[PDB]
Amino acid sequence: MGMKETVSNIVTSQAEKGGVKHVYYVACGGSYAAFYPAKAFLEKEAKALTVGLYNSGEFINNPPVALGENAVVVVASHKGNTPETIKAAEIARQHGAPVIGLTWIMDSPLVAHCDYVETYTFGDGKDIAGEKTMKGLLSAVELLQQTEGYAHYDDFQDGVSKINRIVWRACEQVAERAQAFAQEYKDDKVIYTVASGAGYGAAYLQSICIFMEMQWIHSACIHSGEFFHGPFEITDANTPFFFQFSEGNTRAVDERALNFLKKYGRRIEVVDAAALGLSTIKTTVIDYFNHSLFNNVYPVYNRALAEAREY
Amino acid sequence: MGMKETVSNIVTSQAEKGGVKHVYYVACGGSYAAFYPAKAFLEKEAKALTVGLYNSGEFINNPPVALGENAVVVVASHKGNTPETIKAAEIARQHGAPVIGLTWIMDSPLVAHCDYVETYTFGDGKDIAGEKTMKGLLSAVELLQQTEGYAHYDDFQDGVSKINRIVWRACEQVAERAQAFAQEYKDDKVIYTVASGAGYGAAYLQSICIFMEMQWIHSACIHSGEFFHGPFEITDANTPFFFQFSEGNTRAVDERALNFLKKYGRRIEVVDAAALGLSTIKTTVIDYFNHSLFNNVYPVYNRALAEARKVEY
Repeated sequence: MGMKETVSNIVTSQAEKGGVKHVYYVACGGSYAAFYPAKAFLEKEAKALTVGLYNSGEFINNPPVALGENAVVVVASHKGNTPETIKAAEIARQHGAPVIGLTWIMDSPLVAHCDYVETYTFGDGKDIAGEKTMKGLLSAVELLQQTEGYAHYDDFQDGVSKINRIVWRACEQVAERAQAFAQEYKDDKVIYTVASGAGYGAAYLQSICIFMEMQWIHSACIHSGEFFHGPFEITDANTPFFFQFSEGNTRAVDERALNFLKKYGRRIEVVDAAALGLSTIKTTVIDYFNHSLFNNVYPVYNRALAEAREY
Repeated sequence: MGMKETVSNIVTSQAEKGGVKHVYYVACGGSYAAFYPAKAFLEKEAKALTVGLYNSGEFINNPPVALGENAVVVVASHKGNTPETIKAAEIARQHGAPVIGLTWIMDSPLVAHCDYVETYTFGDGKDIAGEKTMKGLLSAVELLQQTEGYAHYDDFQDGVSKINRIVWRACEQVAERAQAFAQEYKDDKVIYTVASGAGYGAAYLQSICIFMEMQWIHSACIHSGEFFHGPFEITDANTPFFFQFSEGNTRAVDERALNFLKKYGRRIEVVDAAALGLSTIKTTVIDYFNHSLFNNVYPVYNRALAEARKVEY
């Protein structure tokens, strides 16, 4: 089970040193946003663990004073060659913090600077239960479970047992809509994304994908809660919105934003976790599966778009 | 004095419950971004306080399990009427968490929902030492000092004593460059901002200001570090960059991004904390004063852009 033995080993080694009190997720690029679910998890669920999510550049230049024997550092680099991330592992080990590295390349330079190395599923026919985002999440779940206890551990593991099926079925479900979407937006140059909660990172990554396709302007990834507290992104540019409608504790925040956008007759492509079958996961843990769903369904849309025209 | 006393009272009141262990900053709009320095401060400096920064809507819909008698919740709403932020204070109090509210309007509805209230300076000619961003930072400084102790307390108070004169001087120093910036970019409907570190929220707010002026597309506020690990924002749009060059521990991260934008001849307006005299504040605390510098200098550039051509504080 992802991360369970690794975490066991760390909890054992650090007991003598006062135990694990601080968790740091450190990466760049796609690997940074892929750790947002783990951050959201520990913020919501923990009482005696701190969590920090850091860009590798910022961590190595300005490391927290809590970095030391009561910290664990989880670094991610897909190819295992990102220099700032490697330096982050080194600095952590120099401070006495056990390092877990997440990489797809098991003989990469990063591996020499980690205490533990974990890999994940990637590419063709990837099993979502073992993907990089889910291993990040499982590090947080196991760290909580093995230090303070986690009341919804079994429900979480239930979710892991269901998510691959949910995702691949959703990919088929949206295939046709994706073709239509592609025809409607093929001549747009800018598209905003919108999201909230533990899946927000997947909306950020989708903003990058849109920019990689259109190559015009990197536009905002808008937090659903922020529309009523700033200037509305409604101008004569007529920018459309790719709207991530979550399941779980922030669904109501999303629903309020969506209703607003509809009242102004905006062009909106909605991807809705409730319509794509996520709701079989228990409501105690479903927030944490939004990222894995959307991050794995958007490619169907992105591929259709492309045809119509650091992980 | 006020924030110090407010925090003393909370430490007295919560001692019997095990004391304060968790700090939450909760707000919307500009008040969310102005709390970024306080979040950065506790992440850098604390060993036994958690800190969480939340949008008010997210907080009231998904409050943390640690919200309880060992938590302090700091809320901010300039006009004291933001409904989600009011509900956040209310939810905090129901869980037994002391609430400190920051508002300019001392009889706003927020006030009735807080345990303690701190006001601040605001408007033309204000004393920067007492502005809302600074009161948010002092809440974190005092919470740390009065729980675990803070090794750079005196350096921090020294920086508070300097920040007003630095900003006033800087506002004058940039007057000329602001005029030429306005002329160079009056027809550019999209401009990226770039930043890192504890001042990042001031760059985000500057992104909002640019969009408010140009009203075309709300563009990315790019992190100086992430800049090298994504697709570079360099297209046939030829979008310029408004670059926040921080003082302190992330300056090297900014310098790397700047050197790269230069060595590709992009259009860049550089606003440099070190050129604007921030560095009389000690290296131990200077990170935390970037926001107050940039957030109070940018209006000069914005007023010039405006003359050459809603929002929650």
